[PDB]
Amino acid sequence: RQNLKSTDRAVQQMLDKAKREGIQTVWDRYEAMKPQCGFGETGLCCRHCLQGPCRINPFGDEPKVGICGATAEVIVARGLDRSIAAGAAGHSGHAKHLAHTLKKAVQGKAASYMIKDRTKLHSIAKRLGIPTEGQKDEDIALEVAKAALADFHEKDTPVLWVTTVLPPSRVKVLSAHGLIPAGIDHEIAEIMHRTSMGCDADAQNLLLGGLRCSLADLAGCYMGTDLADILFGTPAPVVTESNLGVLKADAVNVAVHGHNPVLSDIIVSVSKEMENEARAAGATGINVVGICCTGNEVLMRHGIPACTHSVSQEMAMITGALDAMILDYQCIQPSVATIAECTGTTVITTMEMSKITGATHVNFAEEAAVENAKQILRLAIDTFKRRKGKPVEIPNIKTKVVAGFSTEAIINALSKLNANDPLKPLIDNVVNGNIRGVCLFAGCNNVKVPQDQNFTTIARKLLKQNVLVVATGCGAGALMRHGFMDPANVDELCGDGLKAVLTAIGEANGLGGPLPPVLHMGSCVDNSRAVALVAALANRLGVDLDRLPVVASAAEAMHEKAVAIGTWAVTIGLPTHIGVLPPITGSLPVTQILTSSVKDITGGYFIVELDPETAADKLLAAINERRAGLGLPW
Amino acid sequence: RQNLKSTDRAVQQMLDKAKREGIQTVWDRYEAMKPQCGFGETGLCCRHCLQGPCRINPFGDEPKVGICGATAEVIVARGLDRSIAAGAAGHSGHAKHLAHTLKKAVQGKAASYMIKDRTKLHSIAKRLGIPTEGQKDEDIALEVAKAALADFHEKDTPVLWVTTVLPPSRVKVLSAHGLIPAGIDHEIAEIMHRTSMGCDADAQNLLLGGLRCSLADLAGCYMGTDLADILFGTPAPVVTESNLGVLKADAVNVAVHGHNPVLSDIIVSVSKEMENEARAAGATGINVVGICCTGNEVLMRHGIPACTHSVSQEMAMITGALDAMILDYQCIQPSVATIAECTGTTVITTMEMSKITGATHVNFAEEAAVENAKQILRLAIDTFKRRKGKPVEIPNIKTKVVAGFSTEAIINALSKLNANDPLKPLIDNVVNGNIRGVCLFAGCNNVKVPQDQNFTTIARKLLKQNVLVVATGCGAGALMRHGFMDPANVDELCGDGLKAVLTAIGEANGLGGPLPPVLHMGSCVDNSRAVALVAALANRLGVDLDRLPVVASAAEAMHEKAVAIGTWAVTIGLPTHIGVLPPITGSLPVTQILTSSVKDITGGYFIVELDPETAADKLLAAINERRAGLGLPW
Ligand code: SF4
Ligand code: SF4
Ligand code: F3S
Ligand code: F3S
Ligand code: FES
Ligand code: FES
Ligand SMILES: [Fe+3]
Ligand SMILES: [Fe+3]
Ligand code: NI
Ligand code: NI
Repeated sequence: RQNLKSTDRAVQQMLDKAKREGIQTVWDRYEAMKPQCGFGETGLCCRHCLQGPCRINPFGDEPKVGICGATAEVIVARGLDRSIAAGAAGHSGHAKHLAHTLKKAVQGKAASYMIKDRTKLHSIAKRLGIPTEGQKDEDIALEVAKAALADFHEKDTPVLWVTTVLPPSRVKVLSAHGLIPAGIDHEIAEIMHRTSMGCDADAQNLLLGGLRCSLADLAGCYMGTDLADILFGTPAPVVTESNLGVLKADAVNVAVHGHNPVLSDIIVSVSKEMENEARAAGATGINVVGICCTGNEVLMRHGIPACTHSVSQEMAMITGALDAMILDYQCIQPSVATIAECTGTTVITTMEMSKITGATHVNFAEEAAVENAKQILRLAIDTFKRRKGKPVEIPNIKTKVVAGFSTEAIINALSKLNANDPLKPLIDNVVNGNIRGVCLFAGCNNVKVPQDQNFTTIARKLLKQNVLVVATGCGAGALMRHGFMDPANVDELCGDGLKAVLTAIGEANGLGGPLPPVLHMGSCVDNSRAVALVAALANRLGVDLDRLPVVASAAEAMHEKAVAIGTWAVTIGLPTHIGVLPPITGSLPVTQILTSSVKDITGGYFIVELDPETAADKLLAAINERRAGLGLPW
Repeated sequence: RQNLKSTDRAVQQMLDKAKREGIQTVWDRYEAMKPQCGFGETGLCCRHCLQGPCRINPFGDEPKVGICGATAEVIVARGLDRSIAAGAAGHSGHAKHLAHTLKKAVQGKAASYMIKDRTKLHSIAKRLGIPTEGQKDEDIALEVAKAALADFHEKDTPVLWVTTVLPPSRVKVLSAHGLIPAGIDHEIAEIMHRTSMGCDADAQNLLLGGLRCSLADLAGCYMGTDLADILFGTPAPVVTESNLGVLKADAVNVAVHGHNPVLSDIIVSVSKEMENEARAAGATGINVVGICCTGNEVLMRHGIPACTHSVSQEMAMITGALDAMILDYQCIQPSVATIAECTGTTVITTMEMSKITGATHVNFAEEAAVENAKQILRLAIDTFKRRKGKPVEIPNIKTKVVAGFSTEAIINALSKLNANDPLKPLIDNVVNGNIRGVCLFAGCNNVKVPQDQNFTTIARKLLKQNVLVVATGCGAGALMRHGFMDPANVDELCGDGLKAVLTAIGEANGLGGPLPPVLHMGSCVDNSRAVALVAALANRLGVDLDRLPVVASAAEAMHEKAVAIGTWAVTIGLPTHIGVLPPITGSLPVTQILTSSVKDITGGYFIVELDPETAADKLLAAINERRAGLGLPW
């Protein structure tokens, strides 16, 4: 019954192949884990010192308290805070990598990289207060890179990738509650300190710390998007395809997987240089395809087709046609290294801090990026030769995907309706009800949830109710693989008001047709683009973000990064749905803070709801409450 | 049977009182936790994403692997690395607090603080390369504080509080393995990143990262000692007392508990100013007593008597005579806040990131330290008045404690035997066998181990075999409470060779008697002082630390900080005993790295041994192996 595992037909087909070949998958490893520990599920477990492990029974008799005296409240809040810090750290590593790449590029130390988007460079400099008039671009960029690195530590200003990206009224609310981060890595360390044994032991205090660390995560996301746009170009609308059918038996199929475009962008360019070398090996060329966020990055900037996402990543290998999987860090199931020996795929790690036993490691240095890419791609070509004559099973399943909707691109599209007030047509249509509100789908797939089922079920209900839907990360991946990024599906999916707006925008952009049903805003760091759009709307309207009819949904969340993103969505003022249970239910006081009393602090709040049709109703209620608060019909 | 819980008679007496009063203790909460989870005990549990909790059976059938494919090796190494990062973070917060205090002091923003040890200031400046000739002390100190803060982040130098405190040959070995930290908070964040889902998944790679983060912990320890010595004075030999009998029914009894002398040092000075105000309230005065590291800090610098330590901290309250417990952060059982309502004690938190529900919070700002201290101490005086006429039960049990053996003080003591080559008399007596080697006892008490039993059992065996024993933290606390810091016990405890050396040193220092059986080197950050001594010996001999007959023992370890300290002891080259099981036994490959193959990387290694007489034999074998490698009899 493969539809219980994934709603993606291509994934189902590969699940059948894996089963008859005896190749264990993530779903099999989940089945082998059941029943999962109920202490961990509820958050009522602590291993923060060597007197543990400690646990607390959700109900009944002892144990009721940790050995040191830590209550359920404390234990739950500490575990949650550590997850937020871990998510922030992954974003810290990604953004910091980009900042070092930009610095090296403009210092002449990494000639494969350059300032591709000078307009974005200057507009970031202006946002930060860095002077541009009379300055060389390379010096402006050096100052931007230095400012990015400075936000990792304490200094005489707070984290500018928070305070310069949200409207002053939001910054004021956050400052009044002590929530503005002092430095990105500073906050990560402070979380790890305060949550260590015998430190912070007040749930509200712990959770305020977590909100602040989530803003350090936001800063890392925003910095990552900013720097990748400078280096690799700001996305604009592009047309491509998704799902396993984008693999080609007669090509060298190379997946880029992980997160940082410092790696994947060069793989894309260098692969085009090597087309004749691939052809000498009997291939048609090198077919680069994307998995997870780094796939999203190259999809957004270059139209590289997306192979698959998140929980189903192993299935690309099961086709037998995946010659190489080129990795950097984050969200890579380490099972890929063992599956590769069964499928023939060459799995290649590239980052010193992210190795997998059994995978080939090829260090990738920005200073030698082109040469390191050629070494990697020659391993892929060799692998293609080894499967000469071997049958492959690529499901002939793909969707059309229109993407590339950076905030700059959205504003440009709207400007065709109103050149000097581009946000006004969007606002006008919220007011007249053609657009009920906005929902951002974000985050991962999670083996506990049939793959994509929550994203598609919720998105369908919202689209029929005229909600403008935007998406990032593997939420965008779920939606694209089910046709939600194909404008041919607007009539089927969209309410009449939303269809009218998507059509009016599309026709004014010369498309002869509408924008797609869902706007793909990019990778998970590119949730920052949604922040830029929402902050721009708030500024245009003269209200704070917690008055806008905008919600978020991490409908199938998995990674610590998704916990961090959901927490900063709450902190900036949004009603934020999570469609899997975070480890909080073991403390009613913590649950009540996160789902209710945080409204009084930031105006946002979590909506924890595992049933997707119920979650859609709750999301619509949250949007409609925001509409009523603005005096609008709903 | 209270001797099964603690070997300290005073603690036993208070356990009996707590039992008849119905006051739950840490031992009761431990009993209620049994049997503890065997997945957590072995390290075979992961909660690093929302697909978890995952576990692996140590033996038998499925589950054998985490849902994402993470092996036992990976899961164990990731959990260990996060513990190291958490320990480093606690040390980051402590050192950073001191650096900000020093900066404020010399900028005129915190007049309660000053440069007390100008010699230490100048010798730190010289060690770091900061010019002193022709400079004002306040400017030198500003540069030292700036250098301390700079070591938290990446810059054009590595962490100087690693590279300037170990000999070049050690730094070279560590650099060859990529182990020198780039920045303290940078490494903490990198650990949290690499251990997040879908990142590093190679045990050896993960553990190398952990070794590097442990050096970030060492830098925080060393920075903490350096800055506290500048601000509050370098310790020199002092005589005081320990155990609950240091409480006085007729005084206002105030415990300082937690970690940072920025708080406790001012409590000590201000309490003396308030003696007439305490007397107006009917007390004899304010009797400041120490718990845990901040108690050690004021013991070492001012001879403030130590009340108790670590696992037995609640027992101070059970006397009924503890009027106030003044907290900052780390190692404070949060049970103290509920026990206070039973005992009448006023528990006061002071740090924004370390609150306890039910405790009174009085913010403590360096800028207002004296005034904030008076507010705190007036709460203590009010509490004393409330117990007028109430019987108290203070066990009449105390030991004499000689302490204050900073490395500077040890060198000075030795200089009375050899003025211009002070380390030579120590080396001479190692060579002639009067001193077999050196053992550092460090770390906590742990409820799993009858309190102090491992420290005292191991120390007795080593002292009889002529080992020079030094101690810090609650290891020093255990030893002092059992008489190991009283020179009157030298004849009973020490082998003839060690007694001869302690006597020769003591007589040359005018004592008419020996140094104490164990030298108290201070708080847990002051494990850095032992590093300074051992590095000085290595430099004097022209060999690396992994050739010296020096070992460490975290005999009853508890906190993540103790895991970090033990890991850096290994990383700098020492055989390092741990007397409780860290969560590693679920992976034989990880255990083998930590106990054996790390020898080939750093020359140090863990000795995991829960039986203390066996651990003593293993420690002596390690010392004697080092002696043999130097060509010495043993
Ligand atoms: S910190 Fe407290 S609750 Fe956590 S493992 Fe240690 S004793 Fe148990
Ligand atoms: S990171 Fe892997 S092993 Fe850990 S909880 Fe998630 S799926 Fe399980
Ligand atoms: S890249 Fe990773 S953070 Fe979630 S959105 Fe996709 S599994
Ligand atoms: S102060 Fe804490 S780190 Fe251990 S040595 Fe004492 S319980
Ligand atoms: S008792 Fe299962 S997660 Fe700890
Ligand atoms: S299963 Fe008990 S510590 Fe997780
Ligand atoms: Fe991602
Ligand atoms: Fe301590
Ligand atoms: Ni994501
Ligand atoms: Ni300690």
